[PDB]
Amino acid sequence: VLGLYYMTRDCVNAKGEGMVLTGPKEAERLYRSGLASLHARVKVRITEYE
Amino acid sequence: KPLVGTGMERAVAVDSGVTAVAKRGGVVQYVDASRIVIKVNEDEMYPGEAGIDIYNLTKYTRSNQNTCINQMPCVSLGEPVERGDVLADGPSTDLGELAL
Amino acid sequence: EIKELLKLGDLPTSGQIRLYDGRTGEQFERPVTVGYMYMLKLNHLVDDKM
Amino acid sequence: ITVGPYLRLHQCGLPKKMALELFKPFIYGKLELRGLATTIKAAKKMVEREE
Amino acid sequence: SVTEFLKPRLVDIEQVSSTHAKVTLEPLERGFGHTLGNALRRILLSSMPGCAVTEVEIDGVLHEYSTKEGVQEDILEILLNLKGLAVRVQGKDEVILTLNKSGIGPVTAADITHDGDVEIVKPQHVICHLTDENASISMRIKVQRGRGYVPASTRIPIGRLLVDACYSPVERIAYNVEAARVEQRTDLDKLVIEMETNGTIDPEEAIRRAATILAEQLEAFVD
Amino acid sequence: SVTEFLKPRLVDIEQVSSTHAKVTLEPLERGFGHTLGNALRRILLSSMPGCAVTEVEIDGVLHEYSTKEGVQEDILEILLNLKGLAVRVQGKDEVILTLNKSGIGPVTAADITHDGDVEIVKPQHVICHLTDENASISMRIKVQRGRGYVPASTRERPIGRLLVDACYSPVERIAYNVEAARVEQRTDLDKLVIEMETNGTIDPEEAIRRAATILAEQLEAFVDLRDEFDPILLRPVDDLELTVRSANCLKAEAIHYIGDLVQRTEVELLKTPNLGKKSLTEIKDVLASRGLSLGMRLENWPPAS
Repeated sequence: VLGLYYMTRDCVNAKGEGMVLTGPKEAERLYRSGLASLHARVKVRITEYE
Repeated sequence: KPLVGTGMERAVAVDSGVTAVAKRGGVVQYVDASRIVIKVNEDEMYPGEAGIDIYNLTKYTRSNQNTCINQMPCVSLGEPVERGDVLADGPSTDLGELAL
Repeated sequence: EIKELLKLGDLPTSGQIRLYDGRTGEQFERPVTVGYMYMLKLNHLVDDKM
Repeated sequence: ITVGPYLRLHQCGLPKKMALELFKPFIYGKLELRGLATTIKAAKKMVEREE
Repeated sequence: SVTEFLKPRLVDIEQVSSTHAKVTLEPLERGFGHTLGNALRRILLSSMPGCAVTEVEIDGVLHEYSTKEGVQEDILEILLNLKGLAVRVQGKDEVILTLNKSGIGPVTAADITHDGDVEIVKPQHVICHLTDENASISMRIKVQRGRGYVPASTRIPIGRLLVDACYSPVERIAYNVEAARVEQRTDLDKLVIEMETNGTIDPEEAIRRAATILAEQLEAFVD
Repeated sequence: SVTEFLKPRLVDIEQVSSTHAKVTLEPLERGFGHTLGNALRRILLSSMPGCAVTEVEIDGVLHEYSTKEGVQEDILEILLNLKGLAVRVQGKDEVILTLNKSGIGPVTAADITHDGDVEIVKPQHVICHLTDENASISMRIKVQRGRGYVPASTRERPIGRLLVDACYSPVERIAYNVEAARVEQRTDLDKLVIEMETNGTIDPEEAIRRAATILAEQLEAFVDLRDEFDPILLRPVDDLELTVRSANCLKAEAIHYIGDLVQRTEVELLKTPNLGKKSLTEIKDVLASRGLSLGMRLENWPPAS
């Protein structure tokens, strides 16, 4: 619970804030490279099924 | 030794009786891993006696809980001692302090 | 007094430092409380239980 | 009991020293089945030696 | 006996797709799974040569937050579509392509003017959509060669839109370490690597190139 | 060019002390400093070889839970002291050292009898103390080369040989830093500084080279990526001293080995022609003479031959 809560919070001015991503894989690449923060607020293209 | 304590370690170590405590003051005449011989001071001796005290230490003895009881000296050859000083440490004791 | 004694030894006053992951070398995101504690081994041994 | 963080939900972690005693007749039958032991005493001795 | 170490004897490759694979290696010495996995993951993520779209220019667009009439998507969606375009360039390290289209329908990568040096990995990649019949789109796309990922904000004429450059062909790379045993030794490592590329190269080739780069980095000390 | 990396080289070694050193690698590309540093730290802390004490024989002692007259320390404390003896061996993987001492005073590592291929890096290492003038100690110490940690319980011996847990690793700790490198005409290159703390028995440069060699050997697999029955059952049937008619009956059934015979049941043999109850009883008797029986089940027979 602590880990899932920590990874899904947002910060006002975090590293990498305000960039538009092509999907979750680009977000993971940016996080693992140290280019973006886990809490940075971005816009991501998401595909969902119903 | 705990390295963060309360000040009650020495009292517990000494009052338990697991250590060897000098009955009279003097000089360490003989030291070994199993026995200690103290040459008693002249003014603490009784008339007509040889002024030496002998302490035979407990080595690797079984306890009621199937553990080890072992005593080790903590004095060197030729050093002064006083009445009440710790001559040998018992189990869970470090220089006369409780060490659990 | 604890903070004064930490200062005497040239240590951080908060009692927290930075750590690195051994498996990857990456720094953990937050300072961690690191110090010394007195630990005891109790008489409940798994050799006597199995 | 200790914690296994790597396990799947349907799995548990069993010591093999316990499992050797728990499954002894199964091991005897399996040893006799594939020709490693010809009699029951041979399999019993083989398990006792823990080959 | 003190200078010899275990080597992988089983190397299992599972081909999920043409651009997605799993590679399993075992047995390994204790702790070497994390070493090799982390080194390979860092090299694949951060340092990998490739060609990518760097910036674009549209005649009817002068700013990122501008309006283009006749196209269904907006400007940032067009930039996102361009960022996911996979190409191979063998002539030089900087090329410029021109895209002109008109009519009604999906404008894809197959509508880009042909070039001998340039190649399109996926012509079906959709760039935009044209809704009105009397609507025309004209743009110029610059492709360059580099390594890794370069954000567009780190590089901050008229009408020139900057696009994040994705030089590395790797889309995703992950690894896991599991238990393994030889008959006598029980605390051994087993390395599983799952990776997906963009289609420019096969994942096995990417692993081989990363390993080659790391091995060449050590040639001054290896005996 | 883009596909042209600058290869690091070993620049300088700073010997701060006999057991503390610094090694500098330069130049490094963007991101390679940490990639090399973490792998090198793991390999250096894990896989370096060294020598350690494994066995001790003292003339007067029988086990370790005892004492020696005229000696200040217990046998366990002496073994613990010997566990921290740093020795460098130049020509072989095993050696036996001899220690003889007498008189009041400390017995240290400088009292070990000199050997040509053995070097003591810390002669002041205290082993024990003799508290009596008419006291002497003599012991034999076994040293051998290895890597890792091998407890004495995992690995008969005569009474009086004492086993010692072996810690072969000569490296105490590793640290590393990545700094900016002032190269001639670039400002995007790094420098890797590795701080090494050992026991003084291994040279830093050869440690770095050994770690790099191990890493390259492990990499070469990724560089080229690509995908008992019991003996008696194997003996022939004629090894059994069966009668002529029994042998003929078994041959008519195409039975050539004991494994073939023992899998057949009594009913099948009885139903076979020309085989009465007497011959079946004889077959059972000769099988029982070797502790075998009819009706056994086997998997994967014939035995692939």
